[PDB]
Amino acid sequence: APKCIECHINIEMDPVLHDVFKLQVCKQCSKEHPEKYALLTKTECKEDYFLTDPELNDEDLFHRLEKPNPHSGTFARMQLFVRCEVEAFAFKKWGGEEGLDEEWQRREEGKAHR
Amino acid sequence: APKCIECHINIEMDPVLHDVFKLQVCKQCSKEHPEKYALLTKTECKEDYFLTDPELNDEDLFHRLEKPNPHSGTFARMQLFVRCEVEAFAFKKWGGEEGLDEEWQRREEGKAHR
DNA sequence: GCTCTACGTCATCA
DNA sequence: GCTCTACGTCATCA
Ligand SMILES: [Zn+2]
Ligand SMILES: [Zn+2]
Repeated sequence: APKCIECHINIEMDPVLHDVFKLQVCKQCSKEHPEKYALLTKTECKEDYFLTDPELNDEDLFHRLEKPNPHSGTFARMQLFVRCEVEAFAFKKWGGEEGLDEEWQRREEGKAHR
Repeated sequence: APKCIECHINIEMDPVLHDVFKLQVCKQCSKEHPEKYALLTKTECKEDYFLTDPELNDEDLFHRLEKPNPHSGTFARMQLFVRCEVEAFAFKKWGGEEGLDEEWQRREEGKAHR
């Protein structure tokens, strides 16, 4: 009777988190902890975490869910990533939340003087 | 008995020009007219004619000969292109020889000031 | 006189 | 709050 790792109560896991992201997390807990379980588009991963296309395109590094592009079925598929994996990678790359914020400040300056 | 299109005499065609570039040209005529038949590396194509990697990577646009990279067999293969095909594409792209030199003149400032 | 592309950005088009 | 890549550069690393 395997239980959700957040609540330890539910036995029915969120189908995407479980099947695509290998996380034994129920839907309710996923909505309760978006800090860990929210899905981010490829574009949002680049904005929020400063990850690059080669990193996000690496099939071996992140699990990901693809959907039809909401703008047209003929455009490139939308790619969804789970915040806990992307963040963990980004913390490693930039040095914790501190390093990430520092990079953000640096980026903000290049924005100001341009 | 088919003849070289430059001399109208030789029947033995240069093996590369014939087999890879589909040009019925003898080796001797090829050295007598480098303006048309000299082989240019991918890097030289970019320097000389300002073609881009997507143009030069298009399997459908240019014939090409590949060789082992002379720096190391483990590096990416050297790619050779025949001057008459690359020049002809470039004259379309930039508008003849004189559009090409205009672009040459233009770029000479971008690195002169920089 | 060798080739690939990320770099740090972004528009555009898809 | 969509994605891919050309931008023209070029330095590295292959
Ligand atoms: Zn739960
Ligand atoms: Zn000849």
